[PDB]
Amino acid sequence: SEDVKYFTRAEVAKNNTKDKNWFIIHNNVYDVTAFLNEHPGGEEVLIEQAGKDATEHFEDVGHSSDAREMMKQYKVGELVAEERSN
Ligand code: HEM
Ligand SMILES: [Mg+2]
Ligand SMILES: [Mg+2]
Repeated sequence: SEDVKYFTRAEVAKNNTKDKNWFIIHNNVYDVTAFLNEHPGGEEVLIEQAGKDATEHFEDVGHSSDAREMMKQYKVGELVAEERSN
């Protein structure tokens, strides 16, 4: 009864512009198209990562507990395991 959708990195890479702004962080896939102007760190750092694995950039910032919880509402799925960063 889990209802997780699994994506490949090629599928994520198709969603690579500000109007379909997806990225991967720690093997979770997020669609932040509706978050761009709500992000305290601005929209450009997020548009720069559209279609990519943004894990290292996200971690370099050291986001807070509240930012980590806020992210969950933008999760749309997870990477297929064979492409995961382990
Ligand atoms: C593309 C990956 C991301 C990058 C590069 C990024 C970058 C940044 C930057 C530069 C700041 C300003 C704070 C600082 O520089 O000290 C920031 C703050 C913040 N970001 Fe992001 N961010 C990313 C993804 C997200 C996501 C998905 C969320 C959640 C919905 C989020 C939520 C926040 C919040 C709430 C803050 C305020 C500080 C904190 O709570 O940690 N960010 N971000
Ligand atoms: Mg910059
Ligand atoms: Mg780009």
